[PDB]
Amino acid sequence: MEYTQLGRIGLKVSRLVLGTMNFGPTTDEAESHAIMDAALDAGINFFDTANVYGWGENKGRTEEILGSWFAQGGDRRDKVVLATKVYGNMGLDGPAWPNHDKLSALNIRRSVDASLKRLGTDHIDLYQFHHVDRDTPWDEIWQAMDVLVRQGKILYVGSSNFAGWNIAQANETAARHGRLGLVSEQCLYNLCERRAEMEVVPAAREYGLGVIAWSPLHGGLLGGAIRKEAADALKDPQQREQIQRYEDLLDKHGLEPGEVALAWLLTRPGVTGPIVGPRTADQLASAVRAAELTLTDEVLTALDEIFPGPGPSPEAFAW
Amino acid sequence: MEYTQLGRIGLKVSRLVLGTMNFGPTTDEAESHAIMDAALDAGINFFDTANVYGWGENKGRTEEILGSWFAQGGDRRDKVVLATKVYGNMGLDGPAWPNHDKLSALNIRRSVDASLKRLGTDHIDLYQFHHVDRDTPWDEIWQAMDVLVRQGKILYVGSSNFAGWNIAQANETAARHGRLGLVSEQCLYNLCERRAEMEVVPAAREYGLGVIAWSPLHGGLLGGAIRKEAADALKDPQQREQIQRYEDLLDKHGLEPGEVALAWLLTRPGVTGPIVGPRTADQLASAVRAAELTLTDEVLTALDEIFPGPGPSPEAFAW
Amino acid sequence: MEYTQLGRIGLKVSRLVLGTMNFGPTTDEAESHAIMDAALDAGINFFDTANVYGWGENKGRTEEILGSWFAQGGDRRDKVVLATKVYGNMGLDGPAWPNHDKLSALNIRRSVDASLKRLGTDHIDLYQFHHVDRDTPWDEIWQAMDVLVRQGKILYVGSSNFAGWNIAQANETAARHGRLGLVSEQCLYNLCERRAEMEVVPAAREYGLGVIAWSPLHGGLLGGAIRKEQAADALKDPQQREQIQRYEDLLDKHGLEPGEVALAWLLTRPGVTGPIVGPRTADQLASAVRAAELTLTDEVLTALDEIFPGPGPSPEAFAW
Amino acid sequence: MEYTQLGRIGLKVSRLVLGTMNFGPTTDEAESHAIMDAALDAGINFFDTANVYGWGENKGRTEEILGSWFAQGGDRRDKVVLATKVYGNMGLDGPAWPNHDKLSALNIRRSVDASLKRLGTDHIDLYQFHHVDRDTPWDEIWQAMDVLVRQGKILYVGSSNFAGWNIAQANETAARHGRLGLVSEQCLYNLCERRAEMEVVPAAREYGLGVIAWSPLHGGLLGGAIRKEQAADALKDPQQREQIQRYEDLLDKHGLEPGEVALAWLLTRPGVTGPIVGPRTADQLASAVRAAELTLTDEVLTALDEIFPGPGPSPEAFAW
Amino acid sequence: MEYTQLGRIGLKVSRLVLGTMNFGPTTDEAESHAIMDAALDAGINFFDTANVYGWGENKGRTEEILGSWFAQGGDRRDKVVLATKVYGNMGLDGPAWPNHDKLSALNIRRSVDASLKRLGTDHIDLYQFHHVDRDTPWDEIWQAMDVLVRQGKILYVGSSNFAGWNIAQANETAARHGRLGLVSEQCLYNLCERRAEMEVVPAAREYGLGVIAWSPLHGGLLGGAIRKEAADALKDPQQREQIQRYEDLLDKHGLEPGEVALAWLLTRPGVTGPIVGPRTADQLASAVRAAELTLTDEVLTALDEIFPGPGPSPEAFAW
Amino acid sequence: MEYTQLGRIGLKVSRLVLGTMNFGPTTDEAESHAIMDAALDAGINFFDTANVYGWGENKGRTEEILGSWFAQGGDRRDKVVLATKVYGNMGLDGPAWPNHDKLSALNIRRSVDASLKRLGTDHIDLYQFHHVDRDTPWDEIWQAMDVLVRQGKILYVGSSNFAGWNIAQANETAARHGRLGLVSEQCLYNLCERRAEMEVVPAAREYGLGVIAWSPLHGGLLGGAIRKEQAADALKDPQQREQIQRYEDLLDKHGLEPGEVALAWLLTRPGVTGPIVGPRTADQLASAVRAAELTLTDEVLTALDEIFPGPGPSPEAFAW
Repeated sequence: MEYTQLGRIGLKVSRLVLGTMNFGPTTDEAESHAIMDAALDAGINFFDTANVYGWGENKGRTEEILGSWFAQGGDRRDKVVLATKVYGNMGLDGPAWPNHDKLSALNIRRSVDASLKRLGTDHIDLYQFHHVDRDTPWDEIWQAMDVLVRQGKILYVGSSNFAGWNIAQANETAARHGRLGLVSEQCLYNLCERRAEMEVVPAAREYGLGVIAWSPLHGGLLGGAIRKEAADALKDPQQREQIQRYEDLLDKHGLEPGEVALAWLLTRPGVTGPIVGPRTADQLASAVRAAELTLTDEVLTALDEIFPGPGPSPEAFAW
Repeated sequence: MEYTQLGRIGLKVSRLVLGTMNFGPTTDEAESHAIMDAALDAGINFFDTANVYGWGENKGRTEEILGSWFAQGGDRRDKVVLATKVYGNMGLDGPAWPNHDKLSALNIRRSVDASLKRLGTDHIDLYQFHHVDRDTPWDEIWQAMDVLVRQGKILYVGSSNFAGWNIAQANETAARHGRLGLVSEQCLYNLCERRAEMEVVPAAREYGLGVIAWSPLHGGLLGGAIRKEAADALKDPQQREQIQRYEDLLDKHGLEPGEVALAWLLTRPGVTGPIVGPRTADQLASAVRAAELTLTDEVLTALDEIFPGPGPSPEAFAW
Repeated sequence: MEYTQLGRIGLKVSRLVLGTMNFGPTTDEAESHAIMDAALDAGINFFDTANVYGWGENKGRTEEILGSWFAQGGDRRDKVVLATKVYGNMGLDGPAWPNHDKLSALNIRRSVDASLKRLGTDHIDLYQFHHVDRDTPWDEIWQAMDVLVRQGKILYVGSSNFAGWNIAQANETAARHGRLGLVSEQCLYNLCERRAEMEVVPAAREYGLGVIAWSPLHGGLLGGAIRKEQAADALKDPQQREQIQRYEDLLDKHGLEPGEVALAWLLTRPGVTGPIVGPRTADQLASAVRAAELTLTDEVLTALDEIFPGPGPSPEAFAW
Repeated sequence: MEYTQLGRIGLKVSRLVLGTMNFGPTTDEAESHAIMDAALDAGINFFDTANVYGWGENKGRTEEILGSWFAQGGDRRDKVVLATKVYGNMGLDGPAWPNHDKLSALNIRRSVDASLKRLGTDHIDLYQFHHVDRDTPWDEIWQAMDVLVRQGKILYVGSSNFAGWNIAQANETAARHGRLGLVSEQCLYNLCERRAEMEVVPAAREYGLGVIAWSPLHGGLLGGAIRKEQAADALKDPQQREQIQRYEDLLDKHGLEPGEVALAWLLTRPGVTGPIVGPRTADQLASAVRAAELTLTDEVLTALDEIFPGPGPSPEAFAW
Repeated sequence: MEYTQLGRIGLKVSRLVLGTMNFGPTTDEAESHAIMDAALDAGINFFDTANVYGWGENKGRTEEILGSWFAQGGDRRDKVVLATKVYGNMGLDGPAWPNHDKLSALNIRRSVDASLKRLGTDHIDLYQFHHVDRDTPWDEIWQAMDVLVRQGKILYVGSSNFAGWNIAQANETAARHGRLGLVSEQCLYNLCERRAEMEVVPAAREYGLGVIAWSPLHGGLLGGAIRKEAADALKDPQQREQIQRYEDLLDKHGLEPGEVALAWLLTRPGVTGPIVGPRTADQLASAVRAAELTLTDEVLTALDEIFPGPGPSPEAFAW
Repeated sequence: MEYTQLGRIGLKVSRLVLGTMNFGPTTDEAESHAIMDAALDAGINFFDTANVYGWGENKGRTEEILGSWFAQGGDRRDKVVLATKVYGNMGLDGPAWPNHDKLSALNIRRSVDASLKRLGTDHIDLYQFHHVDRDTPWDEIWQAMDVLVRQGKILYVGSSNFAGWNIAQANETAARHGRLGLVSEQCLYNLCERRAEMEVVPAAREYGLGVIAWSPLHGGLLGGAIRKEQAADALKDPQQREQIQRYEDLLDKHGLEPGEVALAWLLTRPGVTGPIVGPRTADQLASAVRAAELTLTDEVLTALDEIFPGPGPSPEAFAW
C-alpha cells in the first residue's frame, strides 16, 4: 500500500480512502465489518463516512455500523483515521427546519454530538464540511470547530465541495489566530469532470490541503458502462463517443476501466487519492490493484486527448 | 413564515421573535406550552426570555416554564433558538447586593448557572446583555463569555439597550483576538419612538448585528388604545392627536393598528423583526397575519408624516 | 488663560479655540492679523481653520490669511497649534466633481497639498475631517493619514460632525496597527442643542478625544438676541422665544452677560475641552476671556438646566 | 452619467471605464486627446491604461499620449482617476530578460518609475497587476506596493486576470498588517464568456473589489458582427454563429443595438462596476453612454440567458 | 458602607476589606463565623485570606474556617468576593522543597487545588500572588492563570508585594493576547511607611488596578501604642517622637489613632481601601466607624508634616 | 579602554560616557574641542549632550560646539556615538509656552530640527528623553520617534529620569508593533544616592537597557570635598559630613583617590553601563581613565557599603 502525508500535516494516510456510503443501504452490518477488516489488512487506514449516509429515515446508520465495528476491539478504532461530515439535513428529506442543515455553530454543535454517539467513540479524527455555506462567516465556523478541538472531540478539520476562494478564506482566517486550518478538500474530480483543476486544486495545493477525489468513476460511467450494455451521458452521443473511445483504448492496452479511472487520479498533482466505495470484498481487491497499476506516458497522453482538462484560471478562459 | 439571517451570522431566524414575558405572570404553564407549540407550527423558531421574567419574588419562573416545555421532548429544545438575558437583579427589588446585577464576570458566572438550571438545558443559543454596563470593560466581559463558549454552554452573544458606540467597542474588542462579537441588538423601536435610528441601528448595521425591536406597540399605545376607551401619552393632547391621526388613517384603509405597528417595523432597514408577546393563541395568530401584511407606499408615506424619524447622527442635530 | 490636555494626548491647548471662518468674508487680512496677535497675547495657542473657509468663489482665503500671518515671522507659526480640515468641495458651489469632496485617499492627498500651499507652511498640527464619510473605509482613511504622518506633513488627526460609533470605529482600527487615532471631535453643542450628549460626547470621553463645541451660542441666539431686537426663524417660533426670554430674564436677575454665560456653561460640561470662539473683531476674544474666568453658581446651572433640559446618555434617553 | 463606489472603497467612479489601448496603434495623439476631453465632458473620470499599450517597438506610447494630454493643464490630471499596469515585458517582443516581466519587487520598482516618467505625473491613482504571477509571494508584492504608497507614488492597488483564490490570498495578507488590499479586479467577462462567474466574481464580491469587465463585446463578436459581414474564427464555427445569429435576430425584434446591449447586460450583473469602453473614435463613447441609459426588460434578459447560459458559482457549476 | 469599583473592572467592593488572618490562630471557628456574619450585615462583601494563614503546621486552617462558614448556606458564598493567595510554602517552615513555594505553573496548580478543597467552593473570585517571583516569566504565569480562568475556577487575578514595573510587565503581557491582567495590588502602605507612593501606586493607577493597603496601622504602632504603655520603633527615639506627636495631635482633636490610620488611607489617590483584621465583633464596629470618619484638611495637613511622603519617582530622588 | 554593549543592543560603547554640559558655560569652544579630541584618543566613542546645555540665554551653545567640532572633519562625526536630548524648555527661563517643553509629538518635531541644525549633522545616534512626561501617551511618543527613525534622523531612542514602570510601559508598547524600544536609561546614581536600585535599575536590566549614571560624584561631594575645604548644604549637615569623613578616611588608609573610587564603584554595580564623565579640563578624563583600570578589593567594597547602605530592590526595601 502506498502512503502519503495528508497535505502539509503530520498525518500519514493510505492513498486509497475507504468510502463507507454503501454500508447500510447496500451492504449489511456483517459484510461491512468484514470489508473494513480486509481494508485494514491491505493497509488502508483512512475511512470516510458522513452523518447523512444511510439516507431517508435511515440517515446515521453507516456511522452506527462503524460504531459496532469499533466495539469489537482488536485495535480497530486505534488504527483508523476516522472521517465524518457535517452540513446535511438529518431529518426528513425536503426543506430542512432552520439551522438543521448548513454550518451555523448551532448545527455543528448538534451534528457532532449525534455523530459521536452513533460512532461510539469519544473523538473524530477528521471532521469535514460536506459543502460550503456562504451564509456563515469563518469567525463563527472556527469558533465552533475550536470548541470541539479544545474538548478533544476532533483533531482535524477538512472541507468538501468548496470553491478555491473558500479554502483560502478559511485557512487565512484560521492562521490569523494560530489555528490549524483545513487539512483536506474532498472534490468531484475524474476523467469526465476536470473543472476542479481551474481553482479548487490550485488553491488546495497553495494552502497545503490534501485533495481527495469523490465520484472517481463519474458515477459508474468510467467503469466500463458500454461493455455492460451516468445514464444521462449515454443518451448524449457526444459523451457516449467519448466513453467508447475510452473503452476501445483500454481493450487495446489490456486494462480495466474501473482500475484506470482510479490510477489516473493517483497521477494528478496534489491528489492524495480517490475514495473507493466497495460493496464487496472483491470490489476492494480491485481497488488495491488500481493503486499498484502503473500507467504509461503513452496511455496518459491518449487519456488527455479524449478527456482534455481546462487548465488553471485565469488561463482557462482568458490568457 | 418569513426567515432571515440574524445579522451577518449563519443562524436563520423567523422574522417574528416569540417573547415569553407573559409566561408565568399572565399565562399559566399549560397555556404557555400550547402557545409555544402553536408558535412552532407557525414556523417561529426564535424564542426570547430573561432570568428576571416572572418579576417580584417569582423571577425565574418564565425560564422554568420553558424548562418544563423542553422536558416533554418531541424535538422542542432541538428546533428552538433559545435566547435569555443577564444583567438584572434576581434578588428582592430595590438596591441590588453588589455584583448581583450588572455585567461583572462574577454576575455573569452566577446568572448563567441559575438560568441553565431553570431552563433544564445544557446550553443557551443566544445569551444577551439586558443593558449596557459602563463600569465593566470589554476585556472582562469577553473573558466571561468566552469561558462559556469554550465550555459549550452558549453559542452566541447579543445585546439589549446599548448605545451604538457600545456595539462598536464590543465587536472591535472581540475581533482583535478572533472572537465572534455581538450578533444582535434588542432595542426599543416603534412608530412613536424612533431615536434608535440616530446611532443604534446605523452601528448595528455597520457591524452586521441583527436588530430586534422590543415594545413594538409602544406599550399598547399603537394597538388601538383610543378606540378601546402608554396611559401618560393619552393625557398629553399633542401625543393623543398623533395616535388619533393614526387610528383614523387605519380605519380608512381597513387595517388593525396592532398589525401595522409590527408590519411597519418589518419594513425598516436592518430590522430582523419585532418581539411579539401573545398572552393567548389568538394574539399569536394576529402576529402571524401582521408578518404577512404588505403595507402600501401610500400608507408608508402617511405613517412617516404622523411619526417622523430623526434621521442618522450627525445629520439629526447638525448637518 | 486656562489650559488643558487635548483629550488623552500630550498636547496642551487653551480652553478657548480661535476659529477663523470670519477671516475673509467679514474681516479682512490686516484686521484678521490683529485678532490673531491679540490671541497669542491672551495666551490662546489653538487656531482652527478649514480649506472651505472664505466661501463661494473665495474658498481658501482664510487659509491664505493665516499663511500671510505666518510669513511675518516673530515665532507665530512656532507658537500656534494649527488645525485645518478636509471633506468639503473646494470647487464651484454645487455637486462636486467625483472625489473632489468627501474622504477618499484621493481627495485627502489633493486637499492637504492645496492647504499646505495656501497656509505657506510645511506641516499642519491637527488635520480634521469636516464631516463623516460613510462610504470610505477606515483602513483607506488611516492609510492616507499615515502617509502624511510619516512624511511629517501632519502630526495629529481629528474629526468633526461624527457619530459616536464612527469615533469608536476609527480609533479601534487605528489602534489595531499601532497608529494614534482621533485626538478630538468638533461637534455642535450649546444650551439649545444638547443631543451630542446622547452618544457623541460619551464616545469621545471613552476614547479620550478632546471635545470642541462649535456654534456655542447657537448661531447668535444665546448671545442676547431678544434684547438686541432694536436664529431668525427661532425667534419667530413662540415656544423657542419663550425659552430664550426666560434665559435673558434669568441673567438680568444675576447680572450676567448672555454671551459669556453660553461659553462658561460649555466649560462646565464633562469632557468638553472648550468652545470655538470665532471673532469678527477684538470684542469676541475679550468676551470669551471673561467667560473663562466666570464661575457659574449651582443655582444658575440648575436654572439653566430647567430652561434647557438635555437628553442624557443613550439608551436612557429613549428607553431605560 | 451613472456613478458607483469602486467595490468597498471611498473612491467614486463612472460605471463606464475609459480604456486607452487604441491610443497610439489606431488613434494618434491629437485624436486620442479629443476622445479624452469628450470623456470628461460626458463625466467619465476613470481612465485605464497600461505600460505595454502601444504594441511592439512602441510599447509606452499610450502612457506618453496621456502624459502630453495632462501637460495641457485645465484640471485634466486633477479630474481623472488614473490607472495603469505592471507585469508585461516592455522590451523586445519575445522571452523577457529575467525580472523584466512578472511581479518581482525588482520589476515593480523599475516598471513604476518608467510609467511615471511617460505619464508626466508624480502619482498613479490605481496601479494594477496585469496578470497573476504565481512565483511571487504576497509579502514580497505588498512590500513593493507599500513602499510606493508611503512615498505617495500610488494610492490604490488593483488586479487583472487573477483567480478568485489569488484575490483572497492577496487581501488576507494585506489585512494582516493593516494594509488596504486589492480594490478592483479586471476580468474577461461578456455574454459569450461567463466563466468569471464560477469563482472570480464571487471572490471579488466577498472581498469588496470592484469588477471591471474587459473585452465586453468578446472582441467585436457581440457588436453586430454577422450583419456587418458586408471573432474571425468564431464566425467560422457553425454552432457559435448559430448563437450570435439568435442574438442579432432577437435584438432586431426588440429594436435594440447589439453594441449597446452587450454593455447594458454587464451593467446588470451583480458586483460588476462596469465595462471597459475602448474607443478608437468618438462613436464608442457615445454608444456606451447610450448603453448605460438603456433598461433591458426581463424578457430580453431571459432570452439573452437562454442563448448565452452561464456556469453559475462553483462548486455547483461542476458538482452540487 | 462606602462602595467602589476595584480599579478599572466591573467588580464593586466595600472600601473595607475583611482580613481573615486572625481566624484560626486567635479567633476560633465559631467566633470567626459570627464576625463574618456581622461583616455582611455592615455591608462588607470583600473578604481576604491566604493558603498559609493559620501558620506553622496549621497552614490552611483559615481557608477551612471560611469553608465551614459557606457550608451553612444563607447565601454566604454567593454574596462574598472571595480572595485568596498563592506563593507561600505550605510545608514545614524553613527552606521549601523546590517548586513548593513561588509562582511556577507547578506550584500554582497544586496550591489552587488545595485551596479550593479547604474553602469548600468550586471557584475563587480573586486569586492573588502573595509576592513577586522574579525567576518565573509572565508567559508561564499567565498560562497557569488562564487554565484556571477557562475551567471556571478563578474569575480575577491580583498581586501582592510587587514593584511597579512588575505590574506593568504583567498587564502588558496579558493584554498582548487579550487576557484580563492584574485587577488589584495589595501593598504595605500606612502613615509610617509611604514608599509605595514612589512607583507601586503610580503604576497601579496607570494600569487601572485597585490598591489595597495591608498593615494599615504599621503592626499596631499607629493604634495608640504609647498610651497603652512595631516594638522596635518604640526603642528608636526618633520614631518614638514621631508617634508621640501623632498621639498628642489626636488627643487634641478627639479622635482614635486606630480609626484615623484607616481613614487616612481612604483619602489617598488610587487606594481602594485598607485591610482590617478584627479579632472580635467590637474591633469590626470600630473599623466601620473609621470608614465613616471625615478628616479635616487641617488634620490632613498636620499628618503630612509628621509623616512626610517621598513623592513619585524620579522626583523623589532626582528632579 | 573598556567597552561594553549598550544593554541588549548591537551598539558598542566605552564604559566612560563623555558628558558635554560644561562646554559653553565653563569651557569655551577651542578648549571643548581639545577635550573631545583627547576623548577619541583615549578610545571614548560615546558623547552625551542636550539641547538645553549652555544655560540661560545660551541654551543650544553646547550643541553648537559639537557642530563646529564635527565641521573640522577628520572622521570625528563618523567615530562618535552622538547622543542628545528633548523635553527641556529652550526659550526664556520660566514657565514654557505650551508644547515648547515636555514630550508632545509637536515639541519632539521642533526640538529635533533645532538640535540637528545646531549640531550641523543629518542624524543623531541616540535621542533621549530628558525626563518623563506623564501626560503624553506612548503611542504618541513612538509615533514621533518612528517618523524620525524612518526618515534616518535618529537610530536609537533612550530615556533619562524615568521610573521603572515608565521603562516597562515604553518598551512593551514599542514591541507590540515591532519597534525597537528604549536602549538606555540615564539615572541619578552614586554612593550617596542609591534609590535607583529600588525599581529603576531592576526594570532597565529586565528590558535590557544600558544604565548610565549621572552625577556620579554626587555634585562633587564624593570627589574629596572635605580635604578640599581649604554639596555645600551636605557639608553643613553633621550626619552627612560624618558619612563623607569616614569615606575620605577609609581611602586615606588604602591609598586611593576619592574621585576615581566613586566612578570605579559604579563600574561594579550590576547592569551599569558606566558613569557620565563631564569634563571642564583634561584632568577629568584622565582621572576617569584611571578609575576604569582600578580594581576595588572586596574589603573596600564591603566598607563602602557599610558607610553608604543601599535600599535594595522593592518590594523588599519597604516590606518583605
